[PDB]
Amino acid sequence: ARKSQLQRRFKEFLRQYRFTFKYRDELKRHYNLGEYWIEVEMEDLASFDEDLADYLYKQPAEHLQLLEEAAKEVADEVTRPRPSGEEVLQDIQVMLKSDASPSSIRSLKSDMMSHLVKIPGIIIAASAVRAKATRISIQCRSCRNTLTNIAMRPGLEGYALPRKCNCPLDPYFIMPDKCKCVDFQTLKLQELPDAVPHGEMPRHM
Amino acid sequence: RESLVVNYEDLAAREHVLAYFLPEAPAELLQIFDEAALEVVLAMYPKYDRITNHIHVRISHLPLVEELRSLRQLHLNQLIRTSGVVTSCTGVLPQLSMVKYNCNKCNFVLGPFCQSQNQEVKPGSCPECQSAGPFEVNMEETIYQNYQRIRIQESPGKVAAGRLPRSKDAILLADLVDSCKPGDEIELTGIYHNNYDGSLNTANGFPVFATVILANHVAK
Amino acid sequence: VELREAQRDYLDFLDDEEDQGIYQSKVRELISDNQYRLIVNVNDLRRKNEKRANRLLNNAFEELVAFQRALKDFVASIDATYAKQYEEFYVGLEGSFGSKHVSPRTLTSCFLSCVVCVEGIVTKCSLVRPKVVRSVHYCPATKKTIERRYSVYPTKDEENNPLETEYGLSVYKDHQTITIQEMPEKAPAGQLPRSVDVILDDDLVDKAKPGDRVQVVGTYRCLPGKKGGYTSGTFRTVLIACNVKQM
Ligand SMILES: [Zn+2]
Ligand SMILES: [Zn+2]
Repeated sequence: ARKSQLQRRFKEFLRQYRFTFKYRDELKRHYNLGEYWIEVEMEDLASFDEDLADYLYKQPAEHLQLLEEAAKEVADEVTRPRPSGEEVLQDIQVMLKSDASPSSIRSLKSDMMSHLVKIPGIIIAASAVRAKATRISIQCRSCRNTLTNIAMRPGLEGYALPRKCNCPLDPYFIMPDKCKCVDFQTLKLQELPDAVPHGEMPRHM
Repeated sequence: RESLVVNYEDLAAREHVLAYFLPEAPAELLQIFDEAALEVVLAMYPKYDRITNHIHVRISHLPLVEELRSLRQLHLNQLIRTSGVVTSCTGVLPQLSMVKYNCNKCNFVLGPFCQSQNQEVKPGSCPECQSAGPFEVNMEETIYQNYQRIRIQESPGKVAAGRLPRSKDAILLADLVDSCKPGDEIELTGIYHNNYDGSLNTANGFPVFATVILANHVAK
Repeated sequence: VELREAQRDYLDFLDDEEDQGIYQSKVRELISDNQYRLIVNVNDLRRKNEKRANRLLNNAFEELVAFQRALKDFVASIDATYAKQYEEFYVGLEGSFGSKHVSPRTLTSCFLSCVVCVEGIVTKCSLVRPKVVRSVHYCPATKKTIERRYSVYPTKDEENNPLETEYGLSVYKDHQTITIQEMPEKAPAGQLPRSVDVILDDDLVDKAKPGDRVQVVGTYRCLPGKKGGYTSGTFRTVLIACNVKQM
């Protein structure tokens, strides 16, 4: 309920921030060129409305989804006369940027759980890019019934298939030809040599 | 801060019964002392309910106890004082506390469960839907604690000729984390513990228990 | 309706003898040479039908199945005698794909269910293995024969009589797996290489060897998570080749 109002506030912020419409034109250009991603500076959000900026610092998971939905709606409203064939409205990724000073990696403790953090470091390993599903469909063994458009959570979180069929127990299987996938990668970060304490081993993330 | 230091000598001088019961019943008496200290501090200052909800009580001095070699069956579930040298450190790790679970069928958030260090938390069932299936941890509302593990070896200077130094494991929690560098000489007061799941060798071999020390004070 | 229209368009594509076409002579040569694979230039199809080419590139499996059905019908119409030997024919692709010409380093999930062309070097190869298509079983107790098709291995009769397998009457097809690595001459200096896995079947099994530079055109697909109550949400991607070329 109130989350819809917050999404509307984000929509108004995106459509109204400026004496030229920075985010509006940036989103239009990115959508036209085919780059479905934007970068948002949180100082601009704080200037427009401090409430949402403060909210983003404590509960990023939900407010990020709300902001993504608002950005998608803004992009849809900006690009009304889209060319024929391109009827499908594609999702948009939102990135964050700020000028705040970073914090040392050694300061990570329990109190920083589920919060937004900024950390400097050096990369030492990068795994290959792989595919992760976002929407999946399943089919039953006996009656061949189908459940479609199951939403998957972001991050390193799995999914549990249902055990009851609305037939033997656990009859569901995943169909590979009807899924949407995105790219993901894993990296290794090491503490900066200039900040490691003397006579102590570095730490990783 | 979140810790308080209490001297055993003064406690023995004032109230003998608490000092007498202290070595043979550390956990419950420490819990009672923590509750009393929290009550007194909250009486002194009321704002701390917003800052810190708990306070730890730590014993500073003790009658010096035998070295790592003499730790045996007589010291089970008692309070001991040892001196040694740090050889390894596992860093800072997050451990669960007052865990809240999210149901899989419905969206009910289960009540907090105390995270004991002996066994893993096993929630019974969801009160509303009465289901007993798998559950997931509510990361947004769960409380977390600091955890660290250290390996301690006897000082080479005090080791008698013809025998090798012996080592033991210790666990630090909350404010004790990151208080010892590797290769440093420390003194600990701790609890000699066995009552944790997986301590008994059962798959094969003799019925041998593994001992782990839970420390609550560090002296450089 | 869509599949039938695609099949009709594919059938119309091949009948070019009265339009200076060459594909009829190609099919005649294939029949003469006892081959069951045809190579069709993507550029010519795009020139003749851009919508069909776009649909095939953006959707491979259904369009390829329709094209194989059309080729089966065409070969039947030419000489149904030859079509009896083989159950189905296979399609090869050639030409300039443009944006879909993708190196192993630049492969992404955006090319899922599409037709891609890659150029690389072979580093790993596997032994040739047979794969079952049909199975025939006989019961000495009752003198009865049963047939099974694959796309569970029976062992006993209805009255628990033992069953004996007829290996000769069964049908097997070749299968092999190879690995393609990005050429070091093009990879950025100081960075680890990236590799792709390719599956070869039927007559393409013995056309590649390790340490050789090849170009492979094929479809890009994911592998579903294997059986389990919990899934990690990550699928492995494996290329299914339709044409391999020695550059
Ligand atoms: Zn079913
Ligand atoms: Zn429930």
